[PDB]
Amino acid sequence: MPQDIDFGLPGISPGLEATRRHNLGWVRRLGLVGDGPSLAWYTSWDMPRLAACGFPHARGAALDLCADAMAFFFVFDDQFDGPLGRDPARAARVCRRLTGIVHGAGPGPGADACSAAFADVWARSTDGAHPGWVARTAHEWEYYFAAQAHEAINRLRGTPGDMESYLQVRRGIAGTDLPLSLGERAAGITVPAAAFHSPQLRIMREAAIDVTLMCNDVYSLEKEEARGDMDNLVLVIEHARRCTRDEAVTAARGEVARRVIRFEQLAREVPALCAQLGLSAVERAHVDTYLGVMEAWMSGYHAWQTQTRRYTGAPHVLPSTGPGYFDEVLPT
Ligand SMILES: CC[N+](CC)(CC)Cc1ccccc1
Ligand SMILES: [Mg+2]
Ligand SMILES: [Mg+2]
Ligand SMILES: [Mg+2]
Repeated sequence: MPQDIDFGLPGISPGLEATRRHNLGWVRRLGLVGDGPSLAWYTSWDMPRLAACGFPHARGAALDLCADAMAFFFVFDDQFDGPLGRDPARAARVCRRLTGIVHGAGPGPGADACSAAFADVWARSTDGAHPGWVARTAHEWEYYFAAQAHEAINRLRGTPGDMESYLQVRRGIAGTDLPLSLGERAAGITVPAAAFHSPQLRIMREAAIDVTLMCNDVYSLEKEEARGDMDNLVLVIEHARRCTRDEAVTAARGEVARRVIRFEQLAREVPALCAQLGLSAVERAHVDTYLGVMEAWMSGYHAWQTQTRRYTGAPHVLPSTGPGYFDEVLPT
């Protein structure tokens, strides 16, 4: 059981309570969350604590954006736990609508709640951001939206992919590097490109994102398996290795542990790398904060998922015999 699994990872943002108030008003104003069942269900996820634990460097309005972005991810995600997630062409068309917002085509007044919420998050994200950050993060959003239809293809196939194909789909649908781009933005830093593209930081970024989605795969397996989801590390290992469920969970834990070890080995090289690049003291401080942002995403996501009611509650309040939401908020 998830309660008997810990992964071996290493504060919390002071704005948690203020962000809880803002975010509750925001999801209602945008129409992303309604009244009654959806609202109590949304509240039980505790999106503010995810923001405050996953992005502890964020303060004030920056933490508000983190929580609102998380709200969009989770509400949008669940819209595919139903007929949409078994209809790849329809999923691709819906996600093309969202992608158009990324690249400039504003949704306009009266658009659906998911389009309006995304447009608000994206506008707030890019306001005052460095153009290199905007370009990279725009392509990250594109991958996230485009990957959803491939998860639907895999559901229809009914077998897990091999490891390489699992990673290609799962890294996309998990939000790719978007949590780290968000944490960088919310911390108010800009990583110098020379450091960002070092082999060390590129490997570390990929490792941190893998760690969180794999930790999620383990804890979210119960609600996903009954829905015919196929892009879950435990199912991929079990199918590839012809092993028991316990053997597959053990191997999944090992995939997380080796990535944490790699991350921490490379982190020790970062001061020396900054010196070899001749970065300024301010730049080195921003790189140090970027390291903390990655570390806190890994440790803080796990801290959140052990206390949330999303994964223990989903099989009971939204059983697999019906859709995985109370209200359709995404027109298809
Ligand atoms: C990033 C939020 N997400 C993915 C889009 C919403 C369902 C859950 C998640 C969190 C952390 C790792 C992997 C997935
Ligand atoms: Mg998903
Ligand atoms: Mg999901
Ligand atoms: Mg999951």
